[PDB]
Amino acid sequence: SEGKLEKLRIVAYKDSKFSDEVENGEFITLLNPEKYKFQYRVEQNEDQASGTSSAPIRFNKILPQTLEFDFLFDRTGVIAGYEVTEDGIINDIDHFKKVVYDYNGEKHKPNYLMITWGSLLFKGYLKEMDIEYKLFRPDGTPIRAMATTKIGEFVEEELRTAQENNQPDMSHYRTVKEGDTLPLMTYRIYGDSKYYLEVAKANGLTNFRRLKTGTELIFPPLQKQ
Amino acid sequence: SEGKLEKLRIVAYKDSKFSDEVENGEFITLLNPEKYKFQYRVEQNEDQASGTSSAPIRFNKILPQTLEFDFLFDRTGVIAGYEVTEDGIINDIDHFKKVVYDYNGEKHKPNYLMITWGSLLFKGYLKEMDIEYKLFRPDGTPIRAMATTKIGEFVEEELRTAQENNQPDMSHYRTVKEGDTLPLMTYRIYGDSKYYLEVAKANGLTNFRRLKTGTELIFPPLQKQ
Amino acid sequence: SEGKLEKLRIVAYKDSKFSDEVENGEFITLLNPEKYKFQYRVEQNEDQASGTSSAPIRFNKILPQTLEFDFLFDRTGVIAGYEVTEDGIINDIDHFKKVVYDYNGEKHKPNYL
Amino acid sequence: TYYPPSSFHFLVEFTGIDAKNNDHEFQSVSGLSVDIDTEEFAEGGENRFKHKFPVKTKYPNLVLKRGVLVDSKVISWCRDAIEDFEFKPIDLTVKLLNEEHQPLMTWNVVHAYPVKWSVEDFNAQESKMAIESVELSYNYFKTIV
Repeated sequence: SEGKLEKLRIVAYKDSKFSDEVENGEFITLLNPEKYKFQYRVEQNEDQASGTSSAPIRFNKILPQTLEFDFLFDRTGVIAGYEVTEDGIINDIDHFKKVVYDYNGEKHKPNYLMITWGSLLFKGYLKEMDIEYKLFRPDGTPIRAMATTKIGEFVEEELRTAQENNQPDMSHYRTVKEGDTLPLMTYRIYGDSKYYLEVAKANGLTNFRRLKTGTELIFPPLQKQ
Repeated sequence: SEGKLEKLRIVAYKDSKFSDEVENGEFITLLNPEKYKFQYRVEQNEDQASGTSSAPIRFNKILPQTLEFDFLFDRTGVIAGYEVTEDGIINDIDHFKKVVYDYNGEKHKPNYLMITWGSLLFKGYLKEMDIEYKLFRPDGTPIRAMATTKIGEFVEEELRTAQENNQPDMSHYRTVKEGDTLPLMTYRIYGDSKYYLEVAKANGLTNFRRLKTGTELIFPPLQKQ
Repeated sequence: SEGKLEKLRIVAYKDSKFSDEVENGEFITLLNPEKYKFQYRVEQNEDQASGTSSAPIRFNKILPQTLEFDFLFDRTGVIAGYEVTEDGIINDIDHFKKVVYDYNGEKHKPNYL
Repeated sequence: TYYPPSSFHFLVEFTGIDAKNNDHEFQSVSGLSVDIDTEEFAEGGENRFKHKFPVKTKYPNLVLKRGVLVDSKVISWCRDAIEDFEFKPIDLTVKLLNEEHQPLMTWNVVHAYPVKWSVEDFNAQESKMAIESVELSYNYFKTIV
């Protein structure tokens, strides 16, 4: 199934864990986009005092991501594999809007979206859309249209703290290798060499100036109040 | 009547339910636009705290829609089906402005508009217009002009709540299928599994840990004060 | 080793003295950028009183610097020295983002570069 | 080959259009070729050449010429597309023939439809045959040999 041309899909969801599908809420395109594009932004704090030659740069935030792509709808009859329909592209656009745009009275909002094509997998919200109608039948039925789309990114807050595995607050263990000293190991774990007598008391060490090269030590966290 | 070339029409209305027509308030074009364009916008709240890698994205609002198109007026005499008029395009533009622009003293406002061509049906208000005059007869009578237009979208407030069928506030019923449990069904209806003893008391169930597979249950809403 | 075409490298670090390397935190490109660009800004205080023909210019600050460049990733099979991979450029971009973009829970920030 | 073949003996056949012997005979056939679009890139430090990369395979339209035929089936098919926007793509075979009138080599032209039709100018002072020309768009071709 390497030889199969895969087509892009969009599915709508009801919950923020993406496990409860909206009924009849799946869109499949008939022509793939040419390309797609991502955007990444990191913000820093850059205040400095007058008279100085450089600023201390502090991390502030990571801003949300962005995806963009374009679509083409056409039912003229020159593309192999598809049929000409009596009403053209009317039902294709109406089903596409029901999935990505329309307000849902069960959840009091528009839908959660999952976008999958090949290696790509993206979860989020629609922000912007433009649709332009190009060709028509003599009675005013449209047969060609072009759409531009912008998607934002969604992370649930319980999953953000699990991805930022934030760790002087937790407990730690190491094994002593030959070449280790107690004040150098304390500096790499706490940021300061001065806690070496508290690490030695918590492990029952008397001759801490010579460590034996199979010992497993604990490193307790610092007290908070 | 498939073979008939349909022409775009605009009708003016007096009320917000679109049932009372303005007398002599219908415009029919002589040449169709080439294309038309829609615009869709959804707004979110994106505040986040410093030190974090992603924001909780909250839905805020759906903004009003927009339609745009262009027109051409010409009475030179090379288009089959029409006649040359003594005064050119003077009465065509004056009737077009009376429908879409002019203030109505009966309602203290401009008119409500319905725009229909083929599959298209749009209700709203005029926002913007530009008219440029191109050719003239030697005595200063114009015979060609071009117009650009922008239309906003109107929804009456009684119809907005009927389209947003907003539903822990209303009543619900289900039928028991094989494989259902009472705490899993309570979670999908209320968002929490802890209300299962109130659902069982409202239905008269004693052996709720085994449900029989033809029973119809009620799910009352939560009390408000 | 004059004749060797050197390739651009980016390494991630844990501390502000740049001595403690992130493990598996080194990226090496397969095609070099065409060019790169620097930017330098110095700010002055330029208040003057009315009626005068020139201002006393006072030094205020030197603003931080900026570097910019562009990259190309390609695994089609026409560039000598490299092989076609089963998954294309998927692992090249995922390793590049882990070095320069991703949040590190050990330091509560992205990496020093 | 040891002695390569000449180019003046060939046959054009259509699939999806009623056959007539007078629609298989042509004066000339052209357009059986292909090319690849590429892009360029300059790598810093490499001063001997620029890199080139392929992007897309490209084919030209197929062009057929013959003397004017008034009852052609191919032309009726062309008119439906030209006048009413009714499009129904066809397949086509181009055959280069040997002395036993069997194919040396053939070209399989896939999913073709009409984009052009014309007849050359009339001239009261010249002795000439009226010539008709038809041009078709297609997706790709394959060869059999």
